[PDB]
Amino acid sequence: GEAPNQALLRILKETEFKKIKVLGSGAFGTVYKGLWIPEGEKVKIPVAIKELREATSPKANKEILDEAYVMASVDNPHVCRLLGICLTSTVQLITQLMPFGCLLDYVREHKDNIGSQYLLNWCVQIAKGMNYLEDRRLVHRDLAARNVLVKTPQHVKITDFGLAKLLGAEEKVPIKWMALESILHRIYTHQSDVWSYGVTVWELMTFGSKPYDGIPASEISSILEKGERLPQPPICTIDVYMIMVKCWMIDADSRPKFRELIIEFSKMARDPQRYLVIQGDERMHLPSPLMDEEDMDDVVDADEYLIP
Ligand SMILES: */C=C\C(=O)Nc1ccc2ncnc(Nc3cccc(Br)c3)c2c1
Repeated sequence: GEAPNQALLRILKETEFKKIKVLGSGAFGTVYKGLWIPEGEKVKIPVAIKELREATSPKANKEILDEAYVMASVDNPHVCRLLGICLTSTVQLITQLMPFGCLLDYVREHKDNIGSQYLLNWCVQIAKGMNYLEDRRLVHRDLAARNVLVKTPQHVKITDFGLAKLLGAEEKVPIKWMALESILHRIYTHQSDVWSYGVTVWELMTFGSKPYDGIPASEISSILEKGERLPQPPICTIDVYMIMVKCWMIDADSRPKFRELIIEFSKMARDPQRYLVIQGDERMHLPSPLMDEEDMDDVVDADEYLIP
């Protein structure tokens, strides 16, 4: 808002990233897994390297550098921070590797081993991450499942600050995750993130279905105006769905608050089988920390790699 933002933006040398492999791409960008050895430290940090696609048309470097600016400003266990950037031809953004990828791809992949505890915790974790953003007064503007990453099955962080901005501040478009006032009057606010949260939750609750599958984005705003919302997912009690529905209220101040959402989901997560009904959800076991590659006795996660 008006407090000096004294985040350190750290510059990293091409020579500090041993090993490299492609992890994802889509002309929207390219993301690589790799290793980073801070020079003069005996630590090997597993990182992802993002090198936005658009050749170099400065119009790009402008859109990647804003991202880093945001990603360098956050510090919370449920938000991904920027580790540093590397300058070379185009700009590379470097951050902690989330070894299990996007939460969206994860639910799709594990739709049969995902327990109620896991889903509801994720909801608590995301709300936490998002409430943090709200405190730093950031409006994420693109909260979705595709934009939550998995460090371990029990720890998610929010990412992708391409479109993030300050509440008040002036300035693809994902329609199916957008609040009504955001499709009509391009009003964005913490409360519109709430709506998208609602949608993210619906994605998890449906193990990664596509919102309004049939419908094309061109006539979403029309539908929502009529009062139609996403259906209630099969595993969802009315209690859980009712919270989803509350996020999708025309009157934005009537919508829950990430701080409220943390509490409500937190409550539920003490009795997960009472709020989510999942076929044979009991001894639902999930993998855990991390392995691979040659020498790795010096491997340190980003979360333990701190610098003054
Ligand atoms: C599901 C696609 C995806 O996002 N994969 C993925 C896996 C791990 C990972 N780790 C760290 N960062 C990202 N994405 C990312 C987004 C913005 C900036 C940066 Br440096 C990285 C991923 C993505």
